[PDB]
Amino acid sequence: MERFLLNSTVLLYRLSTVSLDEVSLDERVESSVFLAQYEQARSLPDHVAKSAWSYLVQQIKQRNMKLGPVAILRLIAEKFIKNEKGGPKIDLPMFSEWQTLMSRVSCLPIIACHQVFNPGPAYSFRWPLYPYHPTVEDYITRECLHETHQHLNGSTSAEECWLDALKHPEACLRDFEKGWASQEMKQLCAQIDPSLTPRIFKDRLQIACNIREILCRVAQGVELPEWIASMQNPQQLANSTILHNGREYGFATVWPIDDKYSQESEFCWLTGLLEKWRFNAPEGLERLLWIYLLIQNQYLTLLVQRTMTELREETEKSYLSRFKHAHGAGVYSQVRYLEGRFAPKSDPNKMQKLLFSVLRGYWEYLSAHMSMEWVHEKPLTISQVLDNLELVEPHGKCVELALVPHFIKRKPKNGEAYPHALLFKDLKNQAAILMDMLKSEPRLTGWIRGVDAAANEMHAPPELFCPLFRVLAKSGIAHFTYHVGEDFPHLISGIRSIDDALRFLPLRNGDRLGHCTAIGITPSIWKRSLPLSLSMTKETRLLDLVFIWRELRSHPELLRYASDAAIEAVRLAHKVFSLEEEVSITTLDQVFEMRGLLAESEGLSLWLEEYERARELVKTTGMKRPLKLYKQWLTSDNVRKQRAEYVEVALEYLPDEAVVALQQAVMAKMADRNIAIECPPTSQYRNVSEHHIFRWMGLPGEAIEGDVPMSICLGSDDPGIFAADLKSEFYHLFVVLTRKFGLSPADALRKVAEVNENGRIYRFHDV
Amino acid sequence: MERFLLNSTVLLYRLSTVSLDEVSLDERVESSVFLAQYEQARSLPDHVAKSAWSYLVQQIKQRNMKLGPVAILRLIAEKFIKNEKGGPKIDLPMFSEWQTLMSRVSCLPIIACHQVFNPGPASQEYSFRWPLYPYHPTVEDYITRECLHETHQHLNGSTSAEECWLDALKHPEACLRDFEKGWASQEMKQLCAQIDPSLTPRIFKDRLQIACNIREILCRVAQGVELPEWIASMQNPQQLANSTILHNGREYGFATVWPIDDKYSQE
Amino acid sequence: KSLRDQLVESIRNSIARNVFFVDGGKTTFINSVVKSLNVNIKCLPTIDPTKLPRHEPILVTVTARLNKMVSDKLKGYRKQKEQWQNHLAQLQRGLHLLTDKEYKPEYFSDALKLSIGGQDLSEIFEELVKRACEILDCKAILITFDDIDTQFDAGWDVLESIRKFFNSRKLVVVATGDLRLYSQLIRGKQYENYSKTLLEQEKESVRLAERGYMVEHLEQQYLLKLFPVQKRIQLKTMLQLVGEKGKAGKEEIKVKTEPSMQDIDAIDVRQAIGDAVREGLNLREGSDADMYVNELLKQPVRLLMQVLQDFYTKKYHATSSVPNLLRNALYGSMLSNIYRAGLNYEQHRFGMDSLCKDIFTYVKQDRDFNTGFYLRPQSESEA
Ligand SMILES: [Zn+2]
Repeated sequence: MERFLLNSTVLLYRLSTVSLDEVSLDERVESSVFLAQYEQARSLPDHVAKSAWSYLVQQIKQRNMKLGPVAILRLIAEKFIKNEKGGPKIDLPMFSEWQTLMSRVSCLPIIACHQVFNPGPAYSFRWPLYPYHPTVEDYITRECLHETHQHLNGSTSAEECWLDALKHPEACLRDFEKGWASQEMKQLCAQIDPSLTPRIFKDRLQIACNIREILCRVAQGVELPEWIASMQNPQQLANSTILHNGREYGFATVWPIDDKYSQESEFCWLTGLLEKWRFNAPEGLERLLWIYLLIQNQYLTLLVQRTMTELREETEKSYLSRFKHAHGAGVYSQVRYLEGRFAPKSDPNKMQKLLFSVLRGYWEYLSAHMSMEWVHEKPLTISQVLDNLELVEPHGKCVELALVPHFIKRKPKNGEAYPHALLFKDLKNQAAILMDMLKSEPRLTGWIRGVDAAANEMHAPPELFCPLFRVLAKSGIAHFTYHVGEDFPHLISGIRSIDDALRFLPLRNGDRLGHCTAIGITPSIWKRSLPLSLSMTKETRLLDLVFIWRELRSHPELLRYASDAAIEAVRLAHKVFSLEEEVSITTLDQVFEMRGLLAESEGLSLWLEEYERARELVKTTGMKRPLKLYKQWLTSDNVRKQRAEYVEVALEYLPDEAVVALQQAVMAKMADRNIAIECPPTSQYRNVSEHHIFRWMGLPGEAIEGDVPMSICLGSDDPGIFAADLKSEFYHLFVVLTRKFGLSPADALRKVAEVNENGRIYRFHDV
Repeated sequence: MERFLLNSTVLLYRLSTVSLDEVSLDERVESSVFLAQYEQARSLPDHVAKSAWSYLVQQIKQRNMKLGPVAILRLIAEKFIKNEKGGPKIDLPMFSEWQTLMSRVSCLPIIACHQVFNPGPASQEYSFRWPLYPYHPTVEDYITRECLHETHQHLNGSTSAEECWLDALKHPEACLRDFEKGWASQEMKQLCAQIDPSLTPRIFKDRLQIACNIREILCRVAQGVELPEWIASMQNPQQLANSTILHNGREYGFATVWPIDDKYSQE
Repeated sequence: KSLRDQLVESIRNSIARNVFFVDGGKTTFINSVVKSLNVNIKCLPTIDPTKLPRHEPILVTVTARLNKMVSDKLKGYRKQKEQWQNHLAQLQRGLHLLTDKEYKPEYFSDALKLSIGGQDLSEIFEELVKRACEILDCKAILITFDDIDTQFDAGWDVLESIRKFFNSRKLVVVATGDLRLYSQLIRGKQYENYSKTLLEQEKESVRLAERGYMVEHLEQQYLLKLFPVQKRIQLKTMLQLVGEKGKAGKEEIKVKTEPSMQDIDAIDVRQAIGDAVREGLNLREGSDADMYVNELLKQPVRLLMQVLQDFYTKKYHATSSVPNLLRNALYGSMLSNIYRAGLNYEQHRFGMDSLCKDIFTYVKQDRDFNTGFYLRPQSESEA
């Protein structure tokens, strides 16, 4: 229940709205809490919430605290955290629950409270917290982890991004409003806070700044400046300054530390404040603290559920931070092999600026641990940086970096020569930029190891990138990655996506795909709240039908379905192409196998070979009809219209058995090609134990008879949590396996290991 | 997805607040629909939503209809209700779906929709009988032989809610009385906030008056009666929260004449 | 008032270029005519071009007012509404045309989206006009235009609005001001069509004069079609509103010199002016004072009204010298004339001495020198 008291838009509204001298408001809480829980955890049965709140206030009164974040945090800390071996640690049985909470709130305040009311033996703040297990710790020490999927918030944890916003408030504003016009975030904002708007966005931000300033003043216990007396209504804190009596008083005050916005600064400040409030608190300041913490929470939730702010990450500070976190608190790096994922910039200058930032951060990180002749002690150009770095050797004390550019796929625009033409323009621009840096400085190839195509999948199908990946490979890009199976209209659609990616992308042995959630989710737990019919694009429908037939051709027990799919595909092809003659599904496949070809090859230096890859096709005499059909499909306005058109599909169009057969065929292809899957933890799953990761890893009662091992690797990317970590999710997996599956800790450690070593084995890093 | 367009507090708020000649609401309607579906059906994976709305609008445009409850009922009825043997029925496979709907929407408008644009043979004078049903000869024979046996009827007195709607319309003042005497109750406060955060008894009564006025006006037009003048002044929906309308110094009542004595009879 | 009467009647008799013009206050008369217009034709709130932000198209201003009144008749009591926004959006979409500093290549596909062929803003605007005339059930519309004396460069823009957007059978126009200023405007524009290099190369009398001839020819052929002769209204001047020496008097005006002036003590106009001049000039009732006041009533309406509205104002103020009051009126009325004449500008340095040099100079630019001391008002220069 506690989480609602710290994360509630309605609570924020009521607190901010009511004056600072109101008092005797605990009803506003109990009511607002029942609301917020109704919205968020709707499923609670109308009495459990009552009882939980009642028991909470029961505890509060019994322990003689005032309803407030002091008491709440004390409860949370005593309930979750302990002092154990080294620094406070968290209970193994309660870990999943801690994560469920971190999905809603920030650890740092709880951490400070635990230090205050239960300090360990006479610490440096470190996020995230962890449980303990000796065997797992020994494993991590002996082998360290290997980060393979970190691209959620740039690559950083959000709690720092909030501090970053307070550092550059105006900038986060800019980013907000630029996008506020975009519909999507309008819906997101309404869904989170209906009456959010950039106006109150600014208000809340500047208010939070005010609160932190004032509460810091009192934390230093400084003679409580007079203007607090005038300060009577929280909205008075919506301005950069306040008017006491004719004079306008700002809020800035002197803080011991230089990085005024440092997480450590905040740690020390809250620690002191809580210490001073160990026994009681002024209700006004305490209301300031609720409002501060709440604003933090909702802003953070918005951020996670989500350009200039990222550009502000273009200094060798954020990346150095990333690297210091990746390294543990010990002399040896906690992780072994890091993947550094970065968004490409359309400007060569921005590109090189980012690259130099990353490289300098890495060099400084390594220097902070090793002593050696650095040639250029103060390098200034990527050349000098590489000159420094090449002297580095793979001992394993520090992290080993592998860098990858993102490819973001945008929805096709209203008018263009062929689908995604403009997006392809942009991507070729970025790629030309990249290859030309490679030319200028060939040494980077030891560092730019692979290129990944990410973002929401429906905006573009993979084949748009096969020529891109091919030209990049010839440029010298080892490794390639492409997000798949994550989001889709129909599970069959995701499976089709994955397999086409397989059969089209220039992927070599050991390459890694990404999410592939389509081959992870069962049909059983894939429909749990969905409508009985699903609208989806006509073109994708046709591709799915073709794919189904292709796969189920050989399966005797689904031949009915195969013949069907052939027939419906034929009909759909006639309508979409508005065909006049007869078309065979054979011909349709001949058409659709061509989708890896560049549009502007011959039907519309390094790019030559692919320019002419249409030449052998056109040379092929019997392919006439496929070529013309492919051309129409690309260009014909009518065809593109029907492609955009939508159609319903039966929820249960294919039996779960047919779906599983398709999935297992796909896994067969995957193992054949020795291609791995970065599986991080993340919608439909009520509990993590339902996670398909387990289905692959072979859990009795979860793995399916026709399943094959798919070389899965670890990914520290959980969309809806704060201060997530690769170690954190290693703990997650271990604990869930041990407890919900009763496997011995040695077994569970082995099981998470094999994934960990998959990561290393298929590491993109130079050898 | 249709259901939301007929059940959405945000949609009601927007429509009621906005003016009568603004026109071109589709974007606002779309936004309200997505906010609503988010409120009720959380688990929808957020893209099926666009798919469904797009498919709906494709239907509307292709059948040359305009976004509106009429077209909504069009789609609903064609999807659900069919004429077979005796009166219209619900198809067996979609029955469960139908209850999922009726949990949130009233059937009677849909039933009128089906009768009007897809009446059965012009031989069975259909008398409104709720609710609608599917057909199975086996079940029907069993019912005829054994009849049914009712043991648990204690929810809304013993009647269905749609009747209570007309009852309040007959007795709106007393319905307001019951609402208010209980609105002080926190439980009622919680429920009201949960469903319509900004309900309050004031807007309760206001919506009641608005609905009565709309009913009278639309009965006039259904009889095709000369569209009384004060409609010209009628420019904002809120104006129907009053029992009357002020056109130019003169206050006009919304009441009209009815063929049936019980202007509140479901028939 | 009869002027506006005949104007209204005429343009009413104009619907069964299409531009009427009023030479000259001009704004007062135009507002009068507009109100008189309130045989179904619809008027627009007059556009004051000199009171518009420096970058719009006159046409966008027109379209903004058009949107307003059209929606207004539309907000009043529909299948016409969507059709109207159709043309509105088409025009806006093709609105960049007049604007852009260049031609953008990607606009070709827009130019190929679909009765003359192209994105003619003239035809788009005329379709708009058709829709509006249908909607508002008026035979046509008038477009009304203010003097560009405060900014005579903008009116050029109005004229291009005319020729690219106002060649309609459903729009009449009504402009006002001095065609003199329109003339230098259009001529100046014309020279702007010359190539400079040519101008600074081929620069002596023969072709300079022939170029002036061709440019003035085009000026004439241009403004002439721009303002058809039949459609200008002369508007009767104040002195021709009144008897020159009493052998006239078409609609005497009559003015009120005091605050009370209960519609019968209003002291004529001519007689009040004669008093002001005579006993403000110590001038007797001879004809020279008469001829003075006639050449005082020949002045611009605002000038004379101000100088006759201040003199009696201060006269009553003092009543609780006439020659000093009236001199104060002349000073505040004509300071620019006197100031540009090189004449004494400072007021505290009046004395007598200033007068001698002042008039001695005055005669120097008035030439004369034979009766310049007469200070008689008969210079070809109105100052
Ligand atoms: Zn990902």
